[PDB]
Amino acid sequence: DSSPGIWQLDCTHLEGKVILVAVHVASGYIEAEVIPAETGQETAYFLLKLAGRWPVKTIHTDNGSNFTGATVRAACDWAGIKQVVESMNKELKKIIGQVRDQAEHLKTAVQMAVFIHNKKRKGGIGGYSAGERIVDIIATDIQTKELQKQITKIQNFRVYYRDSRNSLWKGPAKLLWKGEGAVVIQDNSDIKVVPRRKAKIIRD
Amino acid sequence: SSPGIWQLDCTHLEGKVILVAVHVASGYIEAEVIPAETGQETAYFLLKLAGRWPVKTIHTDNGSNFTGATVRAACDWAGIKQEDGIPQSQGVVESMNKELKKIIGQVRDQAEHLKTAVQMAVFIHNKKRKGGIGGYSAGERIVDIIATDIQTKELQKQITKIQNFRVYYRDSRNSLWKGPAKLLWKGEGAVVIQDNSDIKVVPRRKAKIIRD
Ligand SMILES: C[C@@H](CCC(=O)NCCC[N+](C)(C)CCCS(=O)(=O)[O-])[C@H]1CC[C@@H]2[C@H]3[C@H](O)C[C@@H]4C[C@H](O)CC[C@]4(C)[C@@H]3C[C@H](O)[C@@]21C
Repeated sequence: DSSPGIWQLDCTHLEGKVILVAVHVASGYIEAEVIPAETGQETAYFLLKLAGRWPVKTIHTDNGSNFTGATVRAACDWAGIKQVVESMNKELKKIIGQVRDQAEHLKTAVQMAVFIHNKKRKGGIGGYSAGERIVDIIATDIQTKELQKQITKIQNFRVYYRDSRNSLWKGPAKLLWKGEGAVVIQDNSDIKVVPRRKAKIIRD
Repeated sequence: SSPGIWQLDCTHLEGKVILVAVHVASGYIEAEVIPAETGQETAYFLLKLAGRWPVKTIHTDNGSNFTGATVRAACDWAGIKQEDGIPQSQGVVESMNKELKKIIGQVRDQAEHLKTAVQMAVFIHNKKRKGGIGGYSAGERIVDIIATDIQTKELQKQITKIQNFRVYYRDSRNSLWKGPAKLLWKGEGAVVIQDNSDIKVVPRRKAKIIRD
């Protein structure tokens, strides 16, 4: 659905062979390989590795049998992988050939071409390289989730509160912050600040 | 550079061998079932490791495999370095080999091959956290470690460079020489220095920057 870890897997052909291609959208970072059988199993293995290395929460597919098949679905279920790559594919070849005369198999040409596109910076004015943007982007996503869990954990404590010794206790609202003699709670759509005395907390 | 150190080791399980790359700093493993234990697969597995991640230094376990010639012939293509051999750093990668094994054995009856179980272990170890709400995982620690660097080095390099220049000053309206402060900025009319917990802006006539 919608999760930062979005990738676009696709099959490209060359050398009477097929290269499974993975591309991290937000990043621009790639990671390809030459898969023997373009079956729904070779693609799936390709995910098991990737998913164990980078955080892959969701992927896209170009209908291909080796994609929509339930052969993949198995892994995607195991790893929790809910289920412009075009522009990159060409770029992949743009480099695979130039190096062709420096390696053995095509596979090596394929990887060397990757290594060249990832480290490949964006000029020189503060521009990073896909290998860097991906790491940055994910590093911040980890930090964002961190604060999220941090907030939901604190929400776990519920509060009842009131006003005068003549008012009524309301709630259970969710605790937001606690300090300086007061409690800050979110009653629903309101962020309220109540005196510690006019409040009662309980672990849910 | 701890953010570029990788230890590579080959282990054998119920049949053949497998390559196991470990990012020392985070614990981030990355094993692959290589057919033979030759420096032909090694140089390759290392070629892919370096394209996806930033590899600077390698720490092999001196087995013919990683000592090959067409192995070190690849590192130069990239930018890998290598260092001397050997209870604190040792098991960092071996206490991983059996850690990978202990895991492979729990998903073996679930995988239809060895690789599938090995990866499943790579995946499991890397996503495995260190608690409930707090402790990080190896897959995370590695992005954090690699990311803080990308956005810290070419800015920490400057500070260090300029602070390697010591300075002596005497605060205006007084003639006792304080120093050595560390230099932060040099202008034609004044200097900015960090003494200890102070950042002082000193005129040029009251400072003496030291050559090296
Ligand atoms: C996610 C939280 C962090 C809250 C936190 O962690 N607070 C202490 C909880 C301690 N405990 C749960 C352990 C108590 C359990 C007691 S029990 O008896 O229930 O066991 C953040 C994000 C939104 C909040 C800030 C507001 O937007 C802005 C506001 C401006 C002020 O000028 C000072 C900061 C203040 C009050 C905010 C406080 C705090 O930064 C909040 C709730």
